[PDB]
Amino acid sequence: SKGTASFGKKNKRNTEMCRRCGRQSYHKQKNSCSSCGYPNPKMRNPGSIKARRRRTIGTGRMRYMKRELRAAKNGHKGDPILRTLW
Amino acid sequence: GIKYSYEIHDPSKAVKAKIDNAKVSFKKTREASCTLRRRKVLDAIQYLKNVIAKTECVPFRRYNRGCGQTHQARKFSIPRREIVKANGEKKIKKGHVQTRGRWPKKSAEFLISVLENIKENAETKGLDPKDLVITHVQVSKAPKIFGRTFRAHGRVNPFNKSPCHIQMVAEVLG
RNA sequence: CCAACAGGGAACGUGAGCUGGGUUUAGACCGUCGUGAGACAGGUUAGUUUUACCCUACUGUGUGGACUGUGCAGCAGAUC
RNA sequence: AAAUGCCUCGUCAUGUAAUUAGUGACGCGCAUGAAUGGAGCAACGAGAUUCCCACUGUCCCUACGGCCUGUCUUGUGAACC
RNA sequence: CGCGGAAGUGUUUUGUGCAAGGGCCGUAAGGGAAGUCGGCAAGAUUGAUGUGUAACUUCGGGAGAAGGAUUGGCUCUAGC
RNA sequence: AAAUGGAAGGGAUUGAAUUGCAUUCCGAUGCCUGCGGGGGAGUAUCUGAGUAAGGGGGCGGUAUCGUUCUGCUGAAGGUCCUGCGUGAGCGGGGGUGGAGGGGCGAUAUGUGCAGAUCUUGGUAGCAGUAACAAGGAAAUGAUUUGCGCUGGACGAGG
RNA sequence: GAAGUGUGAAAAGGAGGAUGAUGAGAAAUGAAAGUGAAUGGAGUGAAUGGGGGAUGUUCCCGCCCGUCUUGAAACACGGACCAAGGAGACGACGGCAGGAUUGUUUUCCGAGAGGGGAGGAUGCUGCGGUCGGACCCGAAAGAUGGUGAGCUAUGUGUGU
RNA sequence: UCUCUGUUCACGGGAUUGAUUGGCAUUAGCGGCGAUGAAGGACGUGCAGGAGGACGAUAUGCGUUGUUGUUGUGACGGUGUCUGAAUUGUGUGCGGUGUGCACGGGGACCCCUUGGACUUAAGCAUAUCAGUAAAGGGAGGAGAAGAAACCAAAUGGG
Ligand SMILES: [Zn+2]
Repeated sequence: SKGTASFGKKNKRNTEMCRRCGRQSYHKQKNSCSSCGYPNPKMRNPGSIKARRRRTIGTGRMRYMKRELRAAKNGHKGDPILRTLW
Repeated sequence: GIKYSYEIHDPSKAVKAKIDNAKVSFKKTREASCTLRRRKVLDAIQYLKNVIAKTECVPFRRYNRGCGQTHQARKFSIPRREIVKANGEKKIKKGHVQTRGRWPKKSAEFLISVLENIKENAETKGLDPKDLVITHVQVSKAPKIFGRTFRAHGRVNPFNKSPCHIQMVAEVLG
């Protein structure tokens, strides 16, 4: 009875949503995410060659880094009001 | 859509009707129509209503492997003939006794719909629906529609439908 | 007991006909052999038998009166 | 001559009309034997064996009957090769 | 528990009437394991209450040993 | 003296299955003789089977530079009919189609398919077959009657 | 860890059927496998092919290809059918052949100690050799770095 | 009628021809993130809205300046929920209780540490693959190196 009949017992859930990366891979009995490695301060080394291009710089929105790149083409002049103090 | 394969000469005396992608079995519908040509339009509607009541049968001639036998099918037998001078020489041709028939009854409702459209198109052109003769019937294959079914040992196989197209032309043989 | 209880062939006729006692992987016991893992045509016990709806063959059935002739094929009684 | 004996269906007795089976007795035992445990069966066993009573379609030799399938209709409509 | 009933809940209204062969069952003259590797399968015993119970034995058991008998309905009597 | 009914190849044959003969006849892509085509050879000629393998001459895909042409008065592709070539292949005619397409010399190659239990896509036969469904009824069906046994709450999971 | 691009110059317009309108055109092109309708011919022989003749047949010849093998029609293996894709190209170093330009070319023997005059160079194309994924497709394994006790096994806390 | 085979019209499927706001390669420049809160994640924002894209409670966009009268747009500046190194923390410098700095992201190329086996030797153990792959720590537009306790044996180089 290790086949069909054993599948009817699988109603416990070991994981929850991770608060760093958002996958269903934060193991609650272990206190550890298997994707990103939270709560270690550094992020985990990816497990495959393709895994590196699914979550990196550029696969999200880049809300601040785009702005900074437009400012470095013009010498980083800031708000025209505050320019008197500087 | 689908075009007619019949060339209608003298278009003042003819009537036409169609159905594309009809949700009915192609093989059963093609047998039910194989005795309709050269019948009167009103006698082909009564013949298809007796098929639903099971007092006349449809002869099964091409797609008929392992069909039931019945006494109503002997009305479509081919008689023994004499074929004189094939190429200057006389020969003899035995007959065939039919023996196989059935009563489809969902193909018969679809063919009654097409025959009713031809009867209401003759009114607009003002000609007598008791003088129409069927001169053309054709049943063709339409594209498949996909489905599935479950087999033992965790397997899946195809489980599909086979629809068809239907055309008709009727004429006054004055 | 009987008249008598002859000998053989047909993929050592015949497992999508059956049965599975012999043989019979994976469990186990004994004897002998080997330091050992193990060995023995030595003995013992427990051990899944799948699928025809196709072609042909064969059995019937169908392939359009009444009374008959005559060709072909089959073939039966044996023993006390 | 035992789940251990090659020769081997060992030899004698007993159960049968008839016993390569079973049980009792014999022993130079290819290769029985003492915690490698020997001898030993009260109680317990879906363990392995042989016989007796009872009982029966297991068989002599098959018959008749029930329900669901198959045979016949409509709908839905695969696969192996 | 089994063999039957409530409560609550679920349910349709123009297929045939039953060849052979299957799956699950019932009844069988006379014989009674001759069947088969092998009593496999089926049949048989079965509740309760008097009666009557062997060898052996670790004295506790064996034992519900084995073997024999009685049983419905109705109308009353006796005990607490 | 052997196991399905069977073999001078068969029907047959008293010499049409034995022996000895030749004065006749039939019979190859072999031989002789007249033309045609290829390859050698010192140019009056001689000589052609072929697996594994090696050499010579040709046909075809896509582009470049390099020259020389054609298409809306209808190109390529596709389909039917027809000419030329031993062949690989190359032309013309009539429909369809609605925008581009070639010749010749050198040069660059992801350069020619029937097979690999080849890869991906589409489609047959098997076959209207196997399998599954058709639940008790009453012209009507908020009414009458027949059958089955889970029925009601909390958690996990959705 | 996929599969999927196209009405037309213009929406000028369709989308059950029939009757129609617009447009240069009903509207990208539209092969094979396979099928329906009509009409001509043939058949009860498995079919298909070559020669020779003819609006089907009549005479002769003809077993299914590819492959491994001494040897295949094989009771040897792969192959139901059609389209498209699908395998000796490229780099380095050396040799030889054919071809191009130029030619006033050469550091020898011997372990050493010692001894001592005798047409190539630089490109281009092809073939043979070696190492490179190395003509194409195919193991049982080995190592480095990570994931799992929601099935199942044992211990322990708290309930039924 | 059925089976096989001619012809014409209609299906079925998506090959072929021609296009292309996509891919691929070589070359020249640049190599511009973070406690002044990054990269990444979650949830929200349009009068009538799902996906995508865009945006942050100043939310389907605001200000200045140029070009426009438009479904308007270019160049620059401001804002940016709740999270995440995520820190009201831990270590440490200077002061003497004030004020700094480090942490994470990325890692093709560079510096330091650690360190295989497949494979070749027609077997295999030293050897080879190779101090290479994988792993870890630390930097930049490059890094590392660098001004002889050198090379040599000449009429010496630097
Ligand atoms: Zn995470």
